[PDB]
Amino acid sequence: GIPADNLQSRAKASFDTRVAAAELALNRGVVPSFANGEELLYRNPDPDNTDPSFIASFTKGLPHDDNGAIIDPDDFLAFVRAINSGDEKEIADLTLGPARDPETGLPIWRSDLANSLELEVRGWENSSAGLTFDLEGPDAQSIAMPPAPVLTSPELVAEIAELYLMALGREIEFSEFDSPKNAEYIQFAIDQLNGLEWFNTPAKLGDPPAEIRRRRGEVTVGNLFRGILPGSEVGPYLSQYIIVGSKQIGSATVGNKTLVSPNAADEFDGEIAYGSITISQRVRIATPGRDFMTDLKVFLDVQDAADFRGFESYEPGARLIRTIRDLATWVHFDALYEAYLNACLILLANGVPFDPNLPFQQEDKLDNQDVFVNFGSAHVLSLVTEVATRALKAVRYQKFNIHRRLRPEATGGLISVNKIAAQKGESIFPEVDLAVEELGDILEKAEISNRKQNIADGDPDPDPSFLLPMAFAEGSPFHPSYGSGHAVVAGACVTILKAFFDSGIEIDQVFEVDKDEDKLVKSSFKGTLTVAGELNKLADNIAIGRNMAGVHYFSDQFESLLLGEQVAIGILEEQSLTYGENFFFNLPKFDGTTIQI
Amino acid sequence: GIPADNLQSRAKASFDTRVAAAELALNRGVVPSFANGEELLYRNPDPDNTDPSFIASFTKGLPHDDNGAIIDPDDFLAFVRAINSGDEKEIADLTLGPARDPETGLPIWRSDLANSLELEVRGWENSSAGLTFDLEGPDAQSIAMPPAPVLTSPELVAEIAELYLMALGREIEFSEFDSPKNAEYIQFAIDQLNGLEWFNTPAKLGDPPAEIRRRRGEVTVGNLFRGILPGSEVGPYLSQYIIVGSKQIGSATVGNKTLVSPNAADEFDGEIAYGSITISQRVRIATPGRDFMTDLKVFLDVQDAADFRGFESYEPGARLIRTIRDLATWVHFDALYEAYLNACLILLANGVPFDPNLPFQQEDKLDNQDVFVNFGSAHVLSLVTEVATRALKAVRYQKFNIHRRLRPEATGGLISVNKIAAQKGESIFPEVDLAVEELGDILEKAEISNRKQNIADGDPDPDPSFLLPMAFAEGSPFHPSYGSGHAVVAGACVTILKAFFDSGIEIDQVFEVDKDEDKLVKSSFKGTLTVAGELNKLADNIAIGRNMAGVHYFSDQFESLLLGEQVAIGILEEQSLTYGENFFFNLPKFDGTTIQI
Amino acid sequence: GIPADNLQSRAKASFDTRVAAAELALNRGVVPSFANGEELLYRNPDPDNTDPSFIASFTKGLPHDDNGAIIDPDDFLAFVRAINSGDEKEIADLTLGPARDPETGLPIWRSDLANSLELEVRGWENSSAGLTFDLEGPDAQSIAMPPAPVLTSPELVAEIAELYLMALGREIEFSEFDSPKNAEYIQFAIDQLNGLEWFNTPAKLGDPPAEIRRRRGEVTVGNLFRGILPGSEVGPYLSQYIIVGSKQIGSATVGNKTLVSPNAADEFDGEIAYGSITISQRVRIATPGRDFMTDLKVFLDVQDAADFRGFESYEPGARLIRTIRDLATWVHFDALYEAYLNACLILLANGVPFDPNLPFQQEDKLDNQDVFVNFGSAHVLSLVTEVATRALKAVRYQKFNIHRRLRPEATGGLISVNKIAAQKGESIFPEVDLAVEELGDILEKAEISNRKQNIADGDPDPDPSFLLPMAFAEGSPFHPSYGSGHAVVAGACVTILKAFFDSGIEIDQVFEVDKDEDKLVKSSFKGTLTVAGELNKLADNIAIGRNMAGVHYFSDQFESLLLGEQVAIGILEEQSLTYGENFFFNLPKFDGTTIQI
Amino acid sequence: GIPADNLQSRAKASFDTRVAAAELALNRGVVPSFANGEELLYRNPDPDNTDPSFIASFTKGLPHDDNGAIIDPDDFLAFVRAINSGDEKEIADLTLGPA
Amino acid sequence: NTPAKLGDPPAEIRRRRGEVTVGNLFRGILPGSEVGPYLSQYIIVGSKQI
Ligand code: VO4
Ligand code: VO4
Ligand code: VO4
Ligand SMILES: [Br-]
Ligand SMILES: [Br-]
Ligand SMILES: [Br-]
Ligand SMILES: [Br-]
Ligand SMILES: [Br-]
Ligand SMILES: [Br-]
Ligand SMILES: [Br-]
Ligand SMILES: [Br-]
Ligand SMILES: [Br-]
Ligand SMILES: [Br-]
Ligand SMILES: [Ca+2]
Ligand SMILES: [Ca+2]
Ligand SMILES: [Ca+2]
Ligand code: NA
Ligand code: NA
Ligand code: NA
Ligand code: NA
Ligand code: NA
Ligand code: NA
Ligand code: NA
Ligand code: NA
Ligand code: NA
Ligand code: NA
Ligand code: NA
Ligand code: NA
Ligand code: NA
Repeated sequence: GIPADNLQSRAKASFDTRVAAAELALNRGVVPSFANGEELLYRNPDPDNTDPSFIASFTKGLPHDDNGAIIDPDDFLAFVRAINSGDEKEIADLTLGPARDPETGLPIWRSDLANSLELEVRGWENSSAGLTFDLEGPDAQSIAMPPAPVLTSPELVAEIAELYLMALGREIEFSEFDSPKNAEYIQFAIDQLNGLEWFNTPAKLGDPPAEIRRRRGEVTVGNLFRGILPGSEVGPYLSQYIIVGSKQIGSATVGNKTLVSPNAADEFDGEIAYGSITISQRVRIATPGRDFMTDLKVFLDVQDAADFRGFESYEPGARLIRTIRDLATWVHFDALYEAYLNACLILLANGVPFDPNLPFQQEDKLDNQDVFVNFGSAHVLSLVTEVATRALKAVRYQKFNIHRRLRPEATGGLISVNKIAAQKGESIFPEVDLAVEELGDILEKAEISNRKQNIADGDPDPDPSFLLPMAFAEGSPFHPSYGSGHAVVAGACVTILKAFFDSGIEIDQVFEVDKDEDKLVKSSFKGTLTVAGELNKLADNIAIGRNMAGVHYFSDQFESLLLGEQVAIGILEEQSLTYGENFFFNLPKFDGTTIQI
Repeated sequence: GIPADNLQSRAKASFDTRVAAAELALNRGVVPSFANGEELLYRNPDPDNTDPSFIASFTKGLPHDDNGAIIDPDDFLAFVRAINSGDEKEIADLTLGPARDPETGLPIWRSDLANSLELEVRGWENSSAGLTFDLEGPDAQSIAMPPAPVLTSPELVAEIAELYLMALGREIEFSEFDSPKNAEYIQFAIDQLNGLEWFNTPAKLGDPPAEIRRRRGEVTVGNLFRGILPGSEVGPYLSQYIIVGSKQIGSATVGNKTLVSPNAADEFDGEIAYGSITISQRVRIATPGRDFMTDLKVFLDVQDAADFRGFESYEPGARLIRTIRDLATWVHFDALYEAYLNACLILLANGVPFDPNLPFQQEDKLDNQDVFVNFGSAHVLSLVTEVATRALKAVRYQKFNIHRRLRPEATGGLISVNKIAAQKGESIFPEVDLAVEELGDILEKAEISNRKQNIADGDPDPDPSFLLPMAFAEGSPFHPSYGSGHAVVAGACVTILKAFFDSGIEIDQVFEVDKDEDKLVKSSFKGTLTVAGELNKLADNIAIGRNMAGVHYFSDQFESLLLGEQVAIGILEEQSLTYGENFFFNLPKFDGTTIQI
Repeated sequence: GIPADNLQSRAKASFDTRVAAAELALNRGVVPSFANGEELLYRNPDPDNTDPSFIASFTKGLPHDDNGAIIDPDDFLAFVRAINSGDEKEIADLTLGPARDPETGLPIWRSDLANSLELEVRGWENSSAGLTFDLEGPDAQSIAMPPAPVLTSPELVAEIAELYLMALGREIEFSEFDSPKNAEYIQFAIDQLNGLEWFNTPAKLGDPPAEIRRRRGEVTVGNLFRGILPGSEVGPYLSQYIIVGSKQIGSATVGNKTLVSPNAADEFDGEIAYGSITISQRVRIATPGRDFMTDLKVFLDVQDAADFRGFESYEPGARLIRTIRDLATWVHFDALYEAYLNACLILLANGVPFDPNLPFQQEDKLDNQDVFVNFGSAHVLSLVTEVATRALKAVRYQKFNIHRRLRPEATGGLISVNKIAAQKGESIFPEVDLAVEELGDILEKAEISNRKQNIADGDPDPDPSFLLPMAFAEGSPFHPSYGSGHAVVAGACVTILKAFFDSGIEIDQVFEVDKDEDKLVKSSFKGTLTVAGELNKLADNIAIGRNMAGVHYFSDQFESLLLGEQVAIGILEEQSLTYGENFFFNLPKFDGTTIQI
Repeated sequence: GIPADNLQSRAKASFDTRVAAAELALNRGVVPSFANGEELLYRNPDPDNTDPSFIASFTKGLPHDDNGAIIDPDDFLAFVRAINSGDEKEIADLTLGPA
Repeated sequence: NTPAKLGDPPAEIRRRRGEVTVGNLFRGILPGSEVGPYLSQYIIVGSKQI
């Protein structure tokens, strides 16, 4: 008899498809996640106390002493227990915030500002979302981020130096990075970083492969404050997709005729055609020169859960992203998939082709088939957005269940307290001795910046402060540093977009924000940019925007991007079981190689 | 790796296909069947006897008293037990027939006629066929008919009135329903039925949905004695397929040439070309005006299993169906699939196209493929016949295991005994008081009809009798009333034919039986009939033929048609797993909607 | 504890029953089918062409050269590919018919007749039905027919000789086989066949068992043109069931009284009581002496798909089968199950008992149970018809997927072309040299017959032609020779009927068609015929009728009968799982042994 | 012993969760979809043509006559076949647009 | 201008509309569509700003 397959009911076929996808996911296997060892390494400095200090762990929300170290190790250990169980009652039992006034029930803050505002506490944002399963893609716990840099490492010294330089450079305009008027500061930044071992010495044989992949070399104006995804290094700092508008309704080719939108100019003034309405690329303008958490009392209140959310001031209006601070503002409030949805909408409006390896992408006279639900606009619009929550579950596992890395503000706190004590001949947080020594010149500038801010804030004679100035009043979100929500979602979303579109398409016109006016101008860039390159750049823009705000380190971002790529790939692989057509997505990965899914 | 399926051996693929079909059938779920409550409602009228009477249940074959009520309730309860077990020995233990003569062993009958014939008993026909499984289609027990009308209901009153009117109208010619010569009787029938609540009052919100679907309105000459399937109501009473012949061998189109059969006229004289031989549409002629079971003793003997089968007389010859009695004769002896096989053969000979959604139905120059074994004549010829036994198992379950509804003759027996007693001021079977009151005028006519028959049968001065005259000497088959074998098979078979053919095809010429001669004449009908419509009409013709014989009620037939439709649909659904081709059947269902299988 | 079984839900019991039946079918195992090796044996005779010629394979529809060999081997190889895949688009891509006129799109035929008719092509009838699964019975591919006779074999020589003799004997009346007026021709036929090795020499030890079973011996008037099923050899040529009518409505035994139908005579004039209507055994009369495809151009057009269906002429009226040609006509247009349904109806009307090993077959006073749905008339009427499609799937596999044997007309084509060429000293189709030499006398007669037909057809000076005259204008159906649709269905259907009835019942009166008038007469046969014997004879009648038309060989028929028997047996075996009763069918098989199922 | 549940690996728990969701969806059962009957109801108005007209069916893209009725019913029937198979080559074989 | 009747398809009964008014002209029948202005707030209003 002739070998054959058999049919079954549709319902059973659907069930079997779902089981086959689950089986595929299971058959990938799992890898462990390894932390860097700091959590139980660092011990209480008191000679009659053997307890861990937890100074390099995220402890935002647990009560801290005047040095910024948690008061009671049990507070953190219970937090860890609650992280791994996810039980809501157990979460509700944790210690959050400082001691409360028995008469009013309100937290008693250190700072006059916090007490005058009568601030309440804010809580951890989904501390157990790393336990949540998902109907599609790799399970949150099945993949790993590598150990975070330790406080004593050249990598961390380089990272924190860079964050201070970004903070002090917040009023610099992207289009003026190489302007003579900025040369003193820009060259200072370049020279400072080039003076650090991470940047001026290569990795050595036997170093962790993850370190080798992410380690940076000579700093230049051309790479200053940039990411390392392929494409980020070519042409202007900001991705085309975060400044340009799109082709507008009324511009179209109809047979042999070209119609021109009466609104065509809007493309070149940052208006994205969003269906039949518009998205403006112009960002709200946070008060220039105003930073936060530059006073130790306010800083400690924030570390103790003081809810400063909503405290920023703004100038009227909006403008195409101009300064480093503007990029920080952008990423303060974006929906996490916002940049990539917006890029997708520009690509669609501009008529950038889908992946030619999808079905039905030929002229309809040849294939008798146009695309929409599958392999078309509606498909990619759902797919780019749906991956975000799956990527976030995975990064939550890394953030809370694995690494619990302290946020940059916390590192800056240790540095400040250390430096102040050393000036009096005392050693506090020797763990950051190297950063304090290496960042001397930068910290001198930060001190001056902080005094100015402290005086502006109404303290006529402020204590010296070397804190990392925050772009946001509340500093970081209420979750650990490593990895990043923004960067994991960036990784997943741009992965989908490169997969779905013909990512090799070359962009015709390249723009930048004008040096003098709030408008786009032709870039002086002479090469060719591609969709793939500018999507990678967009991911790096959003990710580094968090660093420029003071809330993530370089390694948080890069490693998160890689994690999000894995999530999106796995979703595509499992979904491929569901289609009858013969096709694949061509995906250029972050590592420079291509996978067909 | 690229997702894939794998091959297996032919044998395993066949096995898996069969399992998948069984799985599909299992996954349909099952529904319960609900009886109307009469079985244990009606009690023995004797004040010292609390037993059920079972007067509204089928008890044909169990010994009855002089009123037609069973003598011993244990007889019926044992019958029920035997129905549910199917054990042959247990069946053989039941009580069947009246007491026997110890000298001859023969049953002792009430009637001189039965004793003179020395009749023996007949037994129940497959009382446990409702337990039989099947290799294809829905299991007999998986589907349901709704509760039957109760004796006290307006519906039952209407039903039994209609049956008496059919009995008294047996010598009326279909083609003369609206002839002035028949106006007195026809108007009597119309007026009587229009005087009944079922017909003259609509269903009300909250009535059972099944009642709402089958309830009839104003009776007219145009709908008198018709069914309600879509198509039955348009044009002449009898389906084309039970009177017309077909195209004959020798009539064909060969390229550009038309050849004409030397036997072409046979088409218009009721000859179906049956391969290279013929089927004659002409029915045998039962003696006009001769009815049966109009004497209470003969009636009770039949109730007590007296085997009167074969006792009818006939005139010589045969004729195209002319009278109501002729349709009764037709359905006395037909193979249950006979009408539909015959219709199928007419459709095939006349070249009516198969469903255009089947494969290979195009001219062969386009598809290189003609049809026969699959999607062609041999296919439909097996499929239309094979569904009959599967449908019959299902209706057996309803008949014997669920509802056990008394046959119309039994209802007429209660009515007659009641009315005779009431004339003497006594109350017997008050359960049918409403029917007796409502049917007064009809019963007056039946009394006169019965006296004439009783005299003809050799009783010079017969007792008054109000029994429902039977077309058949033995009355009903030896099984309960609800549902009907004929009607369930009708439902299943016409379902197959509408599915398999292009049922939307419009019929070119419409015929009727001539008013004066045994011949076809062109119908005066002005509209358009369709294949689907005339197949539905055929099903209603066969089903109502049983009612005209006196053996089923309207509700038995309609509900059975629906049950048979479900059986045929399920068979098609399970069979669809077996083909490699890309196709479906388009099936217009009885409810006016279409399913693609 | 006492060992026990348990109940489950009805629905699960139904499912398990179906799975158990599938398991039973799977556990039978499978056997391979072996072809005779001709397909790649015979090669193109051109010395510069090594390709197979495919001359012994069915290639009807593929374009042929002037000798009747296909023009392009790729045409046949693609046909084979399409056979095994069943893909409708692939089927639509095949080459069918000769080159077409670019102006009209019509095929360009060789013959004036075909061009004058403007014939189109006809396509293959379900070339992939051998891939179709079934819900019941053995899978189409699980069983086998043995290799067909090869062109060079004594068996094939005997087979083709017999077919020519039947063609030349088409006007001989069955009742006059032994009449002195027919003696010259009849003795010629007997002597010719007795001169052939197949008939005059026994099989030898080591010959294939299938050959030994089907090999025939001495030809006599008593076995001339008969089949070899047990029963075919006893009494008159034609089965009682293809000439007699049945008992008629109105003839019945009612208690101690015998009633006689006023239509009783119809039984003895070929009227089958078909419910309350009738089937006439009288067949349409194809023009005596008119054969087809006797001209090489017309023959080649038919081989190239010219659709001559419907081209025959007939005399007015109908008659009980009289001549060999009448049996050919019978089987031209019968529904494949028609003969056996008709026999079943005769058996039922005549009151022939069902198998006594079925339940409930006793008088009802003993068993309290009559039969209808199961073990009765409705049961057998569905079962005999349902087996036909299952048997046809199996024979399609053998026809198309396995053996692809050329039809007899094609063999006659090779013989004619060979003989014509040899007369000019050339060798064409040496493969049929033996047939040409052995059939010399027969071919001389065929030549004369063909010239007469060619002149009648309007060719005043026809080329010599030794083609096998066809009874049908289109010759064979559009599918290979081995096996036969008619014969496989015959095998399956008579198997069911012998199983279901008491096949040992002896028939009381034996009839034949009168020598002078169109009526039945008492046979002079002195022995006893049985139901089983006359059912076997009926199967052989239908099968050999195809051979008498010129469309099958002896071995096609016999082997098909055996295949159909296997299908029906397997259906009965699987269905036996579905009943609760204690019974079996007693089945006398074709090999003379009995199986109880 | 006290009745208990057991743990398994995270990976197996994820797999089992996904299967349980598929099982839930399967256990909902399915229902058929019924069309209104127009597709084969309406016939070609020409007295020598018994074909369906398909006038109440979506036929946008198939060639239409001057009245807006499709020219060739086979165009629509092939479209239906392609709809139910999804085969790209089969789709590419359909008739789209006028001559 | 005529209501559905007993025995009509349930789907018809659910979606069948009655008397047309300026207040329901060209509106849908989802609960809430019938109250207040034609257009949903969410297709004309802006939101609270940063
Ligand atoms: O949303 V973030 O993890 O980039 O703080
Ligand atoms: O064959 V019936 O159940 O219509 O009495
Ligand atoms: O229907 V046949 O295979 O006897 O040509
Ligand atoms: Br399903
Ligand atoms: Br987040
Ligand atoms: Br990968
Ligand atoms: Br196999
Ligand atoms: Br029945
Ligand atoms: Br349905
Ligand atoms: Br159940
Ligand atoms: Br066949
Ligand atoms: Br066997
Ligand atoms: Br695990
Ligand atoms: Ca396209
Ligand atoms: Ca065709
Ligand atoms: Ca019996
Ligand atoms: Na210590
Ligand atoms: Na301001
Ligand atoms: Na791509
Ligand atoms: Na500027
Ligand atoms: Na009582
Ligand atoms: Na056909
Ligand atoms: Na249909
Ligand atoms: Na008349
Ligand atoms: Na050669
Ligand atoms: Na003639
Ligand atoms: Na038998
Ligand atoms: Na004669
Ligand atoms: Na028409």
